[PDB]
Amino acid sequence: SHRKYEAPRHGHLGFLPRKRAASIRARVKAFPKDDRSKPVALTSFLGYKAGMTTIVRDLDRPGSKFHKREVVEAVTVVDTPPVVVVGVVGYVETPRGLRSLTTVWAEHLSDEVKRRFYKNWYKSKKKAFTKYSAKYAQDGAGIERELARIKKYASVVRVLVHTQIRKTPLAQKKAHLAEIQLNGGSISEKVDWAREHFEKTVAVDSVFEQNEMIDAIAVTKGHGFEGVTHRWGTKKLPRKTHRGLRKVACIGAWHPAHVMWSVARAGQRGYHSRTSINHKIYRVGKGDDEANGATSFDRTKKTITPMGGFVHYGEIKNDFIMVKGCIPGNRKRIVTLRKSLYTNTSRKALEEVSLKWIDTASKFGKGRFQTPAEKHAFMGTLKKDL
Amino acid sequence: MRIYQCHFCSSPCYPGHGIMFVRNDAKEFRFCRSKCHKAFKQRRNPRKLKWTKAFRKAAGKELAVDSTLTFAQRRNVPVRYNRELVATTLKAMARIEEIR
Amino acid sequence: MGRYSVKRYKTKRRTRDLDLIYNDLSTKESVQKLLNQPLDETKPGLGQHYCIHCAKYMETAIALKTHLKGKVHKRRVKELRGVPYTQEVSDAAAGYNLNKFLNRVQEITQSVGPEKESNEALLKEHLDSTL
Amino acid sequence: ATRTQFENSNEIGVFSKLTNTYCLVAVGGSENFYSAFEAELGDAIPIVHTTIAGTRIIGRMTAGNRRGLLVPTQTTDQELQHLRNSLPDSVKIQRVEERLSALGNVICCNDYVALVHPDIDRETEELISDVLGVEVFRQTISGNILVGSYCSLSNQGGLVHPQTSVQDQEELSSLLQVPLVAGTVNRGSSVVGAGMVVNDYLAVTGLDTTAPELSVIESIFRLQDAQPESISGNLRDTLIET
Amino acid sequence: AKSLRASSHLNAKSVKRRGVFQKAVDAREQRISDKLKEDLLKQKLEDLKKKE
Amino acid sequence: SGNGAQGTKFRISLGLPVGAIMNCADNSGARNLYIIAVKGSGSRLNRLPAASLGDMVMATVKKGKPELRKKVMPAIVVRQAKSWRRRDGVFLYFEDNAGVIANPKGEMKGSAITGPVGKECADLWPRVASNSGVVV
RNA sequence: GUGAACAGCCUCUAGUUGAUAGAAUAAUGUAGAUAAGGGAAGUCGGCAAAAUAGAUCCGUAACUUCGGGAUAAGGAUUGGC
RNA sequence: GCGUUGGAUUGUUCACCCACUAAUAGGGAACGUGAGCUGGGUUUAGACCGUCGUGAGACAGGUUAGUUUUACCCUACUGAUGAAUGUUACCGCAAUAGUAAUUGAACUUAGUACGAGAGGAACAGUUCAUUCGGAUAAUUGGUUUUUGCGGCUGUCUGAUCA
Repeated sequence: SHRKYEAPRHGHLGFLPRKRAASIRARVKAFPKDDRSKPVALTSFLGYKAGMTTIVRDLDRPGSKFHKREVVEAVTVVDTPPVVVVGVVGYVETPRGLRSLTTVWAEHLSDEVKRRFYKNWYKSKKKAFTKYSAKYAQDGAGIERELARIKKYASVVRVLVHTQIRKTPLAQKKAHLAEIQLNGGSISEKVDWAREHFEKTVAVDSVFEQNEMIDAIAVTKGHGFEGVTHRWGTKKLPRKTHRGLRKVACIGAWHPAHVMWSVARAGQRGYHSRTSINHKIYRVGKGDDEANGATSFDRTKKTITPMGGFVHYGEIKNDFIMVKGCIPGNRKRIVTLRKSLYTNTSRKALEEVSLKWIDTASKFGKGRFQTPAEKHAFMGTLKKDL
Repeated sequence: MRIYQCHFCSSPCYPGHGIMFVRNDAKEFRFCRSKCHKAFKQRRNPRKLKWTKAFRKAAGKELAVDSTLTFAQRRNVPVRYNRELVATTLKAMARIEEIR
Repeated sequence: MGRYSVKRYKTKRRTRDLDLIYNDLSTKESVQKLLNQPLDETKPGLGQHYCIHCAKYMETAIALKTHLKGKVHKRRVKELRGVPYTQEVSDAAAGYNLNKFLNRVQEITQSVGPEKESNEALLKEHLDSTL
Repeated sequence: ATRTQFENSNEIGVFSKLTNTYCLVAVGGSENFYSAFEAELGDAIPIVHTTIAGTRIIGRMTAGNRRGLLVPTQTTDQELQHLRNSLPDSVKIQRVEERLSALGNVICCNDYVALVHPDIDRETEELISDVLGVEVFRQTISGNILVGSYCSLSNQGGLVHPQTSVQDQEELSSLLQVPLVAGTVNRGSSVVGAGMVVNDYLAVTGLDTTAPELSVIESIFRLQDAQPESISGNLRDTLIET
Repeated sequence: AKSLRASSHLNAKSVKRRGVFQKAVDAREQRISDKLKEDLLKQKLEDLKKKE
Repeated sequence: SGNGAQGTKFRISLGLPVGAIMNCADNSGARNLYIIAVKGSGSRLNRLPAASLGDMVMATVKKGKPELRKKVMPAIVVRQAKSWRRRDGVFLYFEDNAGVIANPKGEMKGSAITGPVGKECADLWPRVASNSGVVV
């Protein structure tokens, strides 16, 4: 026959196979190219996602039907502490791929990155770079050789960094390593930049700024072994069918006598690695700055941390990136923020936002007050106060 | 932005919170939350429900008539925006909350 | 959410409400408009035998005598006693528009109150005579 | 007597308000419709891009004359603040609360005499006479309920929709104290108030409005400087055919 | 209508990248590289305190 | 959108599917309207074409004048009673469903509209905004 | 005891505590439910489920072998002290 | 490469009408598809009618009622672990295989170009929606064994309490 009624396919064949990814930190697959005249610029940055909140905004969008009007929408807040450089890697171009040839480490490392290299910290004698730091004797003389190998060879230079998990209220004590490429020209100026940042921390505003389009990659929300009807979107069989109704009825034909690779079977849902692009930064706040949540309008001293904090997470007393929409991944997980991969063309990637009110009501219930000073004002006084 | 209160709750309703109902008589019923909204559907009486504010102003709780409670009324003439009015209203609203 | 609240209190199956019923008794015109309606074919009592308090059409004139003698209709009389709870009661509780609210409580105590209580006192005399 | 089109609609009184001392325009898209008012009016009166309750239909929500401007309840505080910043102090601007929101369909007026919907409350009827400085009369054009949509006024004259009886015209002109003609605009639209805007020295209408229809409108508002409106008898030859 | 990968729009979009929208990025990559130079100078001042 | 509809129609929730009896608001002489189809709809297997606030749908009169009855004619929805979203921070819903009957140009048929007309419909159709006594 | 009742539900005298168990809560099941707006557009077909129900009072059609139809339809009400 | 529908009568495909839409293109895969379903139809026993037959009975003429069994095995396919490369730990490279976006309107250009006449375009600039896909839970909605709090009926603990 000929199907009698055409319908689009269920599921996207681009994202095959649906399986559990290798680690809770997704690796970045591709970087922005190289603009080799520009100053040295770190391509990406990595932080911890923490909840969601609502933002109203006077929409400065010419041409729309909501020009010069107010728009409420939802944003995510990713906790973004400063990140410190500990290593330099160069890659040689081969006719096989890009082959790494040299790592250089930074003379003394924090307790966190030594915790990344063990799975039993409390038993180990903690001998991680102890024979390596001795190689920074009288003039080093090996590190100056291994730096000069990168200066001669090695068409691209990536920088090992790690986070500052001890500053985050998340209780896990173990930092994540990452590789981030540099985009400054003339690779000697790439590698002399990174040599001057050993044991040295890089802030957040020095990599992003407001009104910028970025893309976040993460590992998305494991749900376990899940049936076809909620996994692919197959229609339910009507009612009281023998042997089930949450399934696919016809799975193949007599020829070919093999189940095809595209017939929506049952299996894993979630905990995949995804890339979602064109996310727009609204606000780059600072941890030392009191009154982050105060706009130019509100004039109320308050921090974006809601009442009783975020749910399942501590407090944002750090630098943060407010970005609109919904980053894939859940709370207290690690995201990686690449920058735009190409020059964006549309007018939406050019508009300057001005936030008019930030919500900070409590997310553990129906939040009706911004600050605890509001609640004690509105309730009046209580028995336990006097 | 118009920080309007709940019709049943008399609690402040921030933008993006609660439901509005529109009667055929075209007055608006903006609600604090789903707790207050389903109490209005069931035709309950906010004079009798003890947790609302309309009970407490009526039944001899928290004071109703005051001098500071008359400042916040409404204005239907838009007084053209001098700065030195607005600079003192920030000193005014900080002071009225200290007295209330 | 439950079974029983969804049965009676959908938006489709909603009665008039306690605000508009108070305004109907507030004047002598709308009392005599609603009692002496023109006959209409869709309506249950063919546009006759209508109770003003409980906005509900009765089939027969005998179905008013049994309706006025009951704990359902005595309930709605006690419900319509005080100030009818507009939006202005809700905003005055927050500390907002007192003199808008204080003038309304002043008028309903002085002016509209005993005029409404006269209009209900003539309904109980009018429904007594026809029945 | 100018033809002007909002984006592709012949309706103008929906999308703009025009009195003797100001003008109000919508903000949609681009400044072609705003430029046509600057072609006629010049710099002599303020012309204001504004929205009413976050909408584009500002000619049917508001109502007013050269003395005052009335906005409905749903006008937000910023948009009420925006009107006073542009317009000078000679205009009174006041938010009015009612049952019915659209004041443009309900209040038709000149600088001197207003007409209202019958169901309007007398607590606003007092406010209309006080703000706008006019008299108020409760009347219906030909038993049609909205006096603002189906009639257009100035101090010069008045225009009504063609369902108006001749007996109804003679009664109603004693109230408004201006001459009255039954007419159509934009090729036979009954809604004559929404199709056009007019004050004492300018009329702006749609592109679909034909040249017999401009002859009626230029006559009754007396738009040239030496028109006593009696040239409608000279223009009766257009009227018998059209 | 025309698809995403048509030759007409991709020739049209290439001109806009030569014009306005690359100037905003090249203005952006100069402001951020300024703050990264002031990231070292704040962190060298705290190293001077321990030199005392 | 289509013909007669000025501007673009934003996304609001789909409340009225095929076979939905809705009240007739104007003074045309009908009592209720029966949706049979929605103009400007999609095409997907086993979906029902669902109307929303401010769409021109074909509607037959079930109860009213016999002149208006038994012929199909367009109708514009003015009240929804499904909760939809305004772009300022509120969800609102009306009390019932309602529609006024129209020509395919987008012009009204009667003189008056009773009850409140939706704000999303009043920006979209100017001839509805001309006859709207009550907006919102 | 509740109630029209040897109904159903709970208890006193009497009897039993037997039916392989322990830990976790994925899919699909079998058994039992609730769902915003629309109300049979689903389907061979309103299959199934929802709705109505006890009781007092008012009220009841075509037809008919004059006995019925009939709880026809339809409408008001129910606690406590 | 990408889409191709919603309904009415029939067990029916087919058939034709109503209606939307950019369009409602044609066909194959045992005239795809039963340890996937349905049992509507077809295909036993019961039974009534019409014709034929002396009669038992015939009619695939018409109409009612009629048992739907099994997967734990190998393989395919969607998922999940793992011995062996001195051990163990982190950061990576990409062979190959898969691939995804899609149509309709709107402002402006313009009532301009074009016309023996009325009527009546597009490219560049810009804003939204329809079908599909991937996520996310701020908000609104739905869900409740948090049996969290409160209430109610019958009963039981002498009553209150619980």
